Amino acid sequence: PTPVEEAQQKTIEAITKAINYMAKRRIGALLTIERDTGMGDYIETGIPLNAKVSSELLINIFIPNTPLHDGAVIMKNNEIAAAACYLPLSESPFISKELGTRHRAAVGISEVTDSLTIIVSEETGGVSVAKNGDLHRELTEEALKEMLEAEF
Amino acid sequence: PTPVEEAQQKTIEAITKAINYMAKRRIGALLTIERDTGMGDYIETGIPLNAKVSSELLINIFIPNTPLHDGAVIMKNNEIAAAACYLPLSESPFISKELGTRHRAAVGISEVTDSLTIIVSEETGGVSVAKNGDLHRELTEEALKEMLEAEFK
Ligand SMILES: CC[C@H](N)c1ccccc1O
Ligand SMILES: [Mg+2]
Repeated sequence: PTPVEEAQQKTIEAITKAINYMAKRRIGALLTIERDTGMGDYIETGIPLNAKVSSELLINIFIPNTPLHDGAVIMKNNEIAAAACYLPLSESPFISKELGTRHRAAVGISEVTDSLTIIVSEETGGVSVAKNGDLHRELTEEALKEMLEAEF
Repeated sequence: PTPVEEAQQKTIEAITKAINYMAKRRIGALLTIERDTGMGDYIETGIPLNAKVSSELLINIFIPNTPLHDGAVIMKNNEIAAAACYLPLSESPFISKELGTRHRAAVGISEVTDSLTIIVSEETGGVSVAKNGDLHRELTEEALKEMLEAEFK
């Protein structure tokens, strides 16, 4: 494939490996992938990383009770742009009432951008995605990978 | 001050803040700063980051029982080049006998490069620096700062 396509595939492999690891351990996570709507305003609220993606770095960021774990990681293409970022909280009535701030933040950013946000619940380990104002819950590993591949 | 000087001071402050946090909690850490001797061969053994330095990222890297905490962070050109890197273990018979692998790795890289390596002991939280084959132990915060400033001058 082209180098761009191979890089995308490595980035998807890194994300899915990290999400699977965190889901199994009930490590809460909030990971927004910038698409065509620029997210600079939100990136600038966090700690700048501009780091190459790896499953290892993604996992290390979200370990509970650490400086970087609260708030969103925002990725730009094949880089982790920043961690511990603010995202706006959705007021949508279609967010399950038991869900906390990570899911509301994910839906919130999905209402004002075309980004794709992945959430791992610290309560259940369930994996969800927010896109275009909708939250899709309880994703299998296969469904998440397919969503990421389709998102390119 | 110049942009480069302000950048160097910001990086020193980020390092010292992270080392203080880890020393207080007795979190083992191993952080090598590349100088004139290139360390690409050791950087290539770790996980690539090429990340901006922050105290927060340094702390998150070394949290125990995590993917990135085992091995050395190597800094180059004011960035974190890679984490979980291999460094060669010193065979020097003159390292304190109570010290283990992190300290021997720091002394080892210091024997074959002009780099400066910071170690935090997981046993005591003591802070030490390896340079030129020697280990400087039980450093105060002021002593570590002076070494970092002397190195970057
Ligand atoms: C308890 C931390 C300790 N005072 C320390 C912290 C950072 C650097 C050196 C050093 O001796
Ligand atoms: Mg369902």
